[PDB]
Amino acid sequence: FNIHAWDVWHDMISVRALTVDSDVEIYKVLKAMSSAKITQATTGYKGTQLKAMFSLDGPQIQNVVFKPKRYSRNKIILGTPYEGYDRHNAEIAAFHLDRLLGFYRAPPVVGRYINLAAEVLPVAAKKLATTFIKDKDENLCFYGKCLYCNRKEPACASNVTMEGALILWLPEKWPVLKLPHPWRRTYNKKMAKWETDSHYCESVVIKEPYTKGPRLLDLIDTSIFDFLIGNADRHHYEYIENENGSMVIHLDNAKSFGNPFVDEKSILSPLVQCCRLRSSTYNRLKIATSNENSLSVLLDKRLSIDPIYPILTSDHLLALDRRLLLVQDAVEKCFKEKNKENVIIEDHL
Amino acid sequence: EYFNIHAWDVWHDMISVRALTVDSDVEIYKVLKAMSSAKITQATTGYKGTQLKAMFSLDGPQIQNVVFKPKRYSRNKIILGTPYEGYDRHNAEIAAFHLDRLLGFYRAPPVVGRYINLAAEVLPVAAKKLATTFIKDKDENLCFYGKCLYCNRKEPACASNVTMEGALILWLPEKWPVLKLPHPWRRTYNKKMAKWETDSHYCESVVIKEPYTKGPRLLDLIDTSIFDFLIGNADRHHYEYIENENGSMVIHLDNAKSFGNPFVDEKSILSPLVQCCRLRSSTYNRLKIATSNENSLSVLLDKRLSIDPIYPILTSDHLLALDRRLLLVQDAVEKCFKEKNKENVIIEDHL
Ligand SMILES: OC[C@H]1O[C@@H](O[C@@H]2CO[C@@H](OCc3ccccc3)[C@H](O)[C@H]2O)[C@H](O)[C@@H](O)[C@H]1O
Ligand SMILES: Nc1ncnc2c1ncn2[C@@H]1O[C@H](CO)[C@@H](O)[C@H]1O
Ligand SMILES: Nc1ncnc2c1ncn2[C@@H]1O[C@H](CO)[C@@H](O)[C@H]1O
Ligand SMILES: *[C@@H]1O[C@H](CO)[C@@H](O)[C@H](O)[C@H]1NC(C)=O
Ligand SMILES: *[C@@H]1O[C@H](CO)[C@@H](O)[C@H](O)[C@H]1NC(C)=O
Ligand SMILES: *[C@@H]1O[C@H](CO)[C@@H](O)[C@H](O)[C@H]1NC(C)=O
Ligand SMILES: *[C@@H]1O[C@H](CO)[C@@H](O)[C@H](O)[C@H]1NC(C)=O
Repeated sequence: FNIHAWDVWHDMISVRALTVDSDVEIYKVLKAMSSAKITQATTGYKGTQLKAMFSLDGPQIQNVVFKPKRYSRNKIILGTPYEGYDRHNAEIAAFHLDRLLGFYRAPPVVGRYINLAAEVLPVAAKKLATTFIKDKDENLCFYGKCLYCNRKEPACASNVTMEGALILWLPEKWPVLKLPHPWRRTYNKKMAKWETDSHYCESVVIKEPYTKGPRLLDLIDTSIFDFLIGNADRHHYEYIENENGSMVIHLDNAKSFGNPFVDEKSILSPLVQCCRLRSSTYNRLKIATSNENSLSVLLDKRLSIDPIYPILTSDHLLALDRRLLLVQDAVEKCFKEKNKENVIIEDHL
Repeated sequence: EYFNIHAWDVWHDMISVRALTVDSDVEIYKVLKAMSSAKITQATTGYKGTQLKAMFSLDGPQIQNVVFKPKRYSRNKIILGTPYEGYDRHNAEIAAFHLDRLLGFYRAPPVVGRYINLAAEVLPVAAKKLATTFIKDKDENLCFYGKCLYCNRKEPACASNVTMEGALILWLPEKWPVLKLPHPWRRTYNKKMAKWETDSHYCESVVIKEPYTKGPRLLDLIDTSIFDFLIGNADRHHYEYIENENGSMVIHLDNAKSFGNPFVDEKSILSPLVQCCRLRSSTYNRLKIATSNENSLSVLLDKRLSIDPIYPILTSDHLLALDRRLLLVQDAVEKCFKEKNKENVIIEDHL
């Protein structure tokens, strides 16, 4: 009667779902991530943020991405909509919100207290180990090898116990392709075209893969998801693809939950400028606003099972409820300027 | 420790009004493995019913009751005399549960085989009403004959030394009560012939009276009649169902009077199908996939049976019987296609 969790993970993925509704199958995978022994550790691909790559033990080896804690739970991030380090607790909260809203497009994420001295250093590749230092309080830290990584901006533990989030790596059978987001930001003081031209969506639905198929409706789904969590940093979106279709996946959601008082409505630009919305998601949104329990109350009950809970402060939770109403206003405004029959699109996905 | 779900909680949350079990092998294997290894905290037997059984309370955060049906025949015993004679076959409950999922009904509670050490697991926790029925046979095997209607000292269930083989059947939670109604196609259990045995137009009479005029009940009974025909269960004189606000469903409960004879096919069990010539659409779709797959129904069922602790479950004869009985079902429905058009035989109720 033995099934290993990494096998559950491999057989769980279809082209239009990364995770499933079954709490038994998902908790089984999460429990493995939370307790598997680390056999190898290195820096990873490249990226622009500080991360580590862990190889978890098993019949087959399963890689995860380690994003360490870099802020207090109640840090307020100010500046550009994409300011700050990657919030490790945002990756956890975004994963459970992904399932709570019925997207199921985010890989599993679990929090974990890592003993850097016992678990990481004995198996760390030289590329990663040479970046371990101590701070003025003799805590074990590492600053990593990346683009913005340097000796003066390390991630630091408590003594040797470092808190972070593990993100499950997709199997090789599901390669991840990446394309620039039509509504990407400029990342300088200029303005992107979608910030000056309110008819910008007309320009996008001309070129593939936005003229037909599910791509454009995916980006509108993800823009609603990104707006709720405050993720304004999806400049390149990523998707999986086989013979049966494609799907934009919610990967790297860590630049979220930076400020619980600001609502960057510019993230909703795909929705507000295109005024299209997949029907199945619209139905799930009306269930979230009609449920007796608010969206934040339901999300925290799922968050309460993670080892490093609390995941979000009350402010960020209440932000979700307020932003959900701001989404409903955006969609209802589309219903006025066009018509509900021309905004709600049923593609059976 | 984090992320823990107990199997009895998986079982409680798994049931909906139109499914007792789910397609997820992970959820099902988790529940089965718990039954196969959970420690028995209580064991008893009730004066009621007609068959020898025991009631086990399995350990856990909450206590979970199962029904224990002991082994009573060799694996290749042949039962003839009447379609419903014999003791309850423990291995039939196991095969019928996996056939229930293989065909996509999901109306049978989980069943697992298990070797019980009566001396170590049962006697220390046995209620006096059960312990007082323990005896020994001519070879000094540990046996018990129980308290029931047909139970007596001369017909006990006997182990090998003290290890008794049997089947555990999960008890449904209290939130899902089981109701019982007489099956319109009951047998007479005497030499008198039932009304459906003399009148081929009998289906007219049932769809007049409730609850067969409206709803899924009649189509459920047609589903289970196909299920019962494949396993050879001619003893469903009273069917049982669950019910809430969102509908009802006849469940495949107590399937032990099956797999008795691999050489006869009691087509009288198919009478609901052949006399009504109606068939739920989703059931027809799953049957045509079973007849078209390269692996026969018997090959697929044995692959699922091979995970049970007490495997082998069925002899080769009974497995080959399923494939032949499936063809007789396909013949029965195709015969309905001639006398009524296919557009009037297949009914789509989205179940
Ligand atoms: O030290 C980390 C640093 O991170 C900054 O976020 C970076 C900014 O650049 C984004 O990538 C922009 C881009 C790259 C390639 C092609 C197109 C666009 C990164 O995703 C993002 O993580 C952050 O703003 C700074 O505050 C600073 O904290
Ligand atoms: N869990 C993941 N699974 C597969 N590929 C990933 C994952 N996370 C990031 N990537 C990809 O690998 C690189 C790491 O930043 C990027 O190209 C990114 O798209
Ligand atoms: N798993 C079960 N769950 C609930 N009730 C059952 C179960 N098995 C048998 N019964 C009930 O107990 C009696 C068994 O002979 C019948 O009344 C039947 O409905
Ligand atoms: C934990 O931290 C301090 C240094 O911050 C160290 O002196 C102490 O010994 C550590 N505890 C153990 C058990 O090593
Ligand atoms: C989807 O594709 C998979 C393989 O990528 C295939 O096995 C399966 O049959 C397809 N699903 C459907 C519903 O056709
Ligand atoms: C079964 O039989 C032998 C003697 O017949 C005995 O020694 C053995 O211990 C018995 N098994 C158990 C489990 O007691
Ligand atoms: C019946 O279905 C509704 C909606 O699908 C659900 O809310 C309700 O809980 C179901 N009934 C019961 C008794 O759970």
